[PDB]
Amino acid sequence: PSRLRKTRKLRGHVSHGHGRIGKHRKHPGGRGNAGGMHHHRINFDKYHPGYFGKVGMRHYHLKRNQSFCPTVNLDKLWTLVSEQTRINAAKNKTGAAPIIDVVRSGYYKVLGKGKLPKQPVIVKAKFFSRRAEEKIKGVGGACVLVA
Amino acid sequence: NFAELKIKRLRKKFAQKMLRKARRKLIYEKAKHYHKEYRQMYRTEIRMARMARKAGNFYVPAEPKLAFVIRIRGINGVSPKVRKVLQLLRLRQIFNGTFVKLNKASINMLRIVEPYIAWGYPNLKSVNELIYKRGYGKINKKRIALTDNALIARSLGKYGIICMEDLIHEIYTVGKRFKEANNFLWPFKLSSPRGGMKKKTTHFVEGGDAGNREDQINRLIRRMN
Amino acid sequence: AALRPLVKPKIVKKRTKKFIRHQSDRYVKIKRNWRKPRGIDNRVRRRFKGQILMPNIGYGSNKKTKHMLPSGFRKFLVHNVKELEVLLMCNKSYCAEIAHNVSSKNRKAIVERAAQLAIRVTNPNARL
Amino acid sequence: APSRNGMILKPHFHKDWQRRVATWFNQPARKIRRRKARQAKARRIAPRPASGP
Amino acid sequence: SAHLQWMVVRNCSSFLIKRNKQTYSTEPNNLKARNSFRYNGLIHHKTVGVEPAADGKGVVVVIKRRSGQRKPATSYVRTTINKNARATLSSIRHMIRKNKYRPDLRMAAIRRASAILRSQKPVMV
Amino acid sequence: GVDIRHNKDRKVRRKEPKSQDIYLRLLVKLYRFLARRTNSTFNQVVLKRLFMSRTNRPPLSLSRMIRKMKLPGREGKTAVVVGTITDDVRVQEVPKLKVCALRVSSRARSRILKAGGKILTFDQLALDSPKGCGTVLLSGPRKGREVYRHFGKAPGTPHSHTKPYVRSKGRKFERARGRRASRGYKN
RNA sequence: AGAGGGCGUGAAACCGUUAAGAGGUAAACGGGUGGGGUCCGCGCAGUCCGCCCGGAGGAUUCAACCCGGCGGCGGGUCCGGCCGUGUCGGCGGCCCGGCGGAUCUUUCCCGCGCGGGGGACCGUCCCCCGACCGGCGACCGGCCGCCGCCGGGCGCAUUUCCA
RNA sequence: UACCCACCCGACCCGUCUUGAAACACGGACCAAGGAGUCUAACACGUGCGCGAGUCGGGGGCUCGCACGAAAGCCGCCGUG
RNA sequence: CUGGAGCGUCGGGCCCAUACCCGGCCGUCGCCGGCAGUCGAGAGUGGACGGGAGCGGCGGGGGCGGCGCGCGCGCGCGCCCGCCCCCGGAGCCCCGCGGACGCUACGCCGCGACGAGUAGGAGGGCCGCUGCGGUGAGCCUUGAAGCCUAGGGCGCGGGCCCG
Ligand SMILES: [Mg+2]
Ligand SMILES: [Mg+2]
Ligand SMILES: [Mg+2]
Ligand SMILES: [Mg+2]
Ligand SMILES: [Mg+2]
Ligand SMILES: [Mg+2]
Ligand SMILES: [Mg+2]
Ligand SMILES: [Mg+2]
Ligand SMILES: [Mg+2]
Ligand SMILES: [Mg+2]
Ligand SMILES: [Mg+2]
Ligand SMILES: [Mg+2]
Ligand SMILES: [Mg+2]
Ligand SMILES: [Mg+2]
Repeated sequence: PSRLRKTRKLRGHVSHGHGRIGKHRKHPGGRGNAGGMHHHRINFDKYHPGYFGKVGMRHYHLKRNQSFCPTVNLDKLWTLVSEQTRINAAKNKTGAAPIIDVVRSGYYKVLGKGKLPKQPVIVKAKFFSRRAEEKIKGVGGACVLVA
Repeated sequence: NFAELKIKRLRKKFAQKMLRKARRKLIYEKAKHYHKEYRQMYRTEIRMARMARKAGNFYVPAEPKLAFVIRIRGINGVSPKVRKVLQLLRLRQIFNGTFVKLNKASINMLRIVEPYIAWGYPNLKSVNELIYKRGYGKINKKRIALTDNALIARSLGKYGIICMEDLIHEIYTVGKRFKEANNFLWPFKLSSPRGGMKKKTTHFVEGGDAGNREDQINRLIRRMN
Repeated sequence: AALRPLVKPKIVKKRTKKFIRHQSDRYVKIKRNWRKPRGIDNRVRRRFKGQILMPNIGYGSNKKTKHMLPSGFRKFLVHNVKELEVLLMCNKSYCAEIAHNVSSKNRKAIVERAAQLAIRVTNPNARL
Repeated sequence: APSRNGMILKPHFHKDWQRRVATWFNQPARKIRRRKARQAKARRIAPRPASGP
Repeated sequence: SAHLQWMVVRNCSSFLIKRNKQTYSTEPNNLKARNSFRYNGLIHHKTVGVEPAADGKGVVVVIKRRSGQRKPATSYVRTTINKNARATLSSIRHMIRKNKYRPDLRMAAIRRASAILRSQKPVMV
Repeated sequence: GVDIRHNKDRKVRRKEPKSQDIYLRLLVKLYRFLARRTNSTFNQVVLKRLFMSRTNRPPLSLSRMIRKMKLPGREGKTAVVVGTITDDVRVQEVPKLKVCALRVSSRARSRILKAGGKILTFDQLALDSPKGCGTVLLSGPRKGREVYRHFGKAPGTPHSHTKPYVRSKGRKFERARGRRASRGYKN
């Protein structure tokens, strides 16, 4: 609101928080992101390094749907499925191992972060990591692919 | 209950009229070296010059250890290396003064601020008048007046310093705890020299008011208490 | 012989006079009302000598005797009857002022209520 | 004239946003204009799935 | 609780009134119109009020019940006192104290009652 | 004529909470009560946090409160937090705890209580242990906020590697005059 | 009509005259007083009030006490009951307690392996009663202790009113 | 305290650009009225509040002739992002 | 202005700033401040409770002294034995049984300390203008806004209040 502004406290205050030596003139520097090479250089070079120039390779027309691929970490599969499906098993005595469609919860790829609880699993996913492989194997249980 | 208490608290009460007597007595008999040394130090310097003169022969009394320094000029148009020393001597304000322990380091700090101060080796009655009349202490970092000596004891009782007179050895004799005696002691703010200076600008030596005035600072202190 | 105070101290005022604005005298377009002068050159503001004095803080008034009428009772702007019974306890330290725009009939109503319960009113004898 | 850490910003207001601004104080009256269609169409085609085929 | 209501009702209150450097509270039964914790009527759960009797003479002493509040009608009980100044106060004194019922108001209740009484007698010469 | 700088004599600590939330202001009131009185430093520190801002009393995760109470000696104490407890979806063997917090996210609430723990509030704590006897102060990581990566020297200065703020990262979006040594130089 | 046909109000610059006072260094300004006015407080003593007390006058009913009633407060025996916190028991609501869960059975039922429905399971939320404990402002009943009001008693070394 | 007057001391005309203005720099006869840091988008930090590995907000829907209403409420929406 | 009111070198004595001292008052910062109902002033514990006993004691330094002593333990009373008793009353400078008048718990109180300012910031504005939701048994034909006032005042002042 208007009421809670400095401009209220700057009346009778001649130059208006803006200096009477060098006034508030219109557009001293330039207009917007202007003088990046020349003379505003010191910002752009010290504060946004790697702005000026090309790099890399075009992929031109590009569509993200083509390369949609979310990630999950082992870390939290023992979320995706209702926690009761874990409490059931860890127990049960038959080596059930519940199935986890990392598909069905919304992730085109599973990755090996974190601990995994000592508990056999069947993870059906798309693009598994290596480490995700190893951890699941080394716990017990398996890595099934989906198309 | 009542009259097992009544007594129990009256005891504490009296166990005090022991104590605040005992200490009161202690102070009074401390004050009694503080005569005897305080005289014996005089005579035993005369004693000896009297001894020397009898031979074809010759004193040089102990160099002074104590020299309270008055700042005498103000605080604008002041060099750096000065202004730092003058706020290591706690002479921030114009024309206050502190009891400084002479010492190769300290003496040579005063060379460098000479043109603004006026020091000399002060005398008992000078120390007295100052500690008594214009001696407030720094207690919880506060210029607080020394009116009862449960205020001195309260800061300095851990150095065997318990009273206004126990301060006053530690301020001639330098003693072990000059440091902490002269740093509850908060710099003494002295009024304008009644009857006026000679010349704020120059060395005493050339008729002025500055730097060393041996002994002769005691004229100066009468005029400024 | 009206409604004496609880306590009548010595009211002291460090300056008794108003704080006119610089050049409020020459120009009629300037109200006496203080406006603090922010001239680069202006002599007042650089606290120069024998010029108009600037309203500063430490040249303001004793906590006890602040805000306090010559008799002793600081005002209340009493505004109808019901607002008067507020002072019924705090009667003896501070008084009623009856608002400008109360009508002569209730201007009376309030007054004789005040006197009933011993609250001073500074304009008791006003509209009539 | 930038000063000490921001983003670059290419805000695109160099053209003339001003003239062609659509504000939306239709929004709620439109909501209702719509309501009355959903409504009317159903009462017109009485027994027929309101939603559509 | 009391302490909570307060913080809602500290500022923002219809019987609150601040002009002219005071603040004040016109609620029924506070004693001495103060804005306060102690001397406020409603907030709290035990309250003494003192106010003039409807007849012209006497003093009513309003005592909050605390049997069951959030029951405004009956929550909250009165009594007339038409006696002779001294006994009138001794009654209020004995009603508040030796009934351990908010022995804070104690005096204020007396000072009110005393002030009420003087408002009702041969007014002026 | 005194010759001090007056530059930063005024200290700048918060000495009331800036909020208007009556309950904070009340349990704050409760320890202006305690912190004046009792010798315990604890309630000075808790006071000194009720006080502080949202941004600067970051939330504790449950998992981090596990490995701060697992440690040897800390069994039987109360965990105490001037802020919020939250879940860790990536933790499971919740031990039975005793906690205090201003808030606890509703899912952490059910997890703690299911384990036969207790949760207290900044008043019940004051009755349990007014001196802070048998307690553990914990805070969340104050160098947590994604903000804190933007802080430091600068990006573009030598091997001081600090997020720059960029409208949208990608291939073309700051990789050039100053990052590939082929394309000008690099830092 | 001090609303008069460009009329509600009716400012300042500005000008109109009446009254007072001033006036050779242009006026105007800051600090400090002094004189005078217009007004404003008063006093035809402003002796300011409020306790308590003593004395001397004058006047009503009491106060202290009980007894009848009414209404509070506080206490507890948690006495008796109702209330809710933590615990235990009932597996008792569980189907007459629901909803959540990709839990499980298509041994079930309906409709077309799927959908709907039913049945099993866990997590949750209700009844019974029993036991412990916070026994909690959540009461309500009795017993108590105290206060207040009302009505009775008490006629005057009391207890008020007045000067 | 304010009006006039009297005296004693003080005393240059404001605003502004300005290393430096009483300026033999410029604006400024006087008075009334009008009059200059606004809105939006985007960032950023600081802070306030909600919920919290979520959280939202629309745009849509379902609920009004609105008096209040072009509000409020609600939606496996609630997540298609 | 002239053995000077000239110039050298020197005394006393005096004069004066917003400078220093003491005091007065108004700002701000700090005090790990006190003050949300409690003992206690270089504080150097307090209390059960037992067994045993009593004029014991704790028979330690010209220390000048600090931690132990000369207002009591035990005692006066009840009569060698009991006690050493209850604040709804010790009569209270300590009171821990309950707490300011004071406690708008962003209130108020004591200490000290400090408060030259352009640009700028920041804070504080019962400083000011106009609009709406609340709220003020607000005010008003018994006279509102504005306007006018050598009509009393208040704030440091924005302004505010009164004739
Ligand atoms: Mg400025
Ligand atoms: Mg300018
Ligand atoms: Mg320039
Ligand atoms: Mg100089
Ligand atoms: Mg459709
Ligand atoms: Mg007219
Ligand atoms: Mg009309
Ligand atoms: Mg006209
Ligand atoms: Mg005229
Ligand atoms: Mg004339
Ligand atoms: Mg220029
Ligand atoms: Mg010139
Ligand atoms: Mg020009
Ligand atoms: Mg300043």
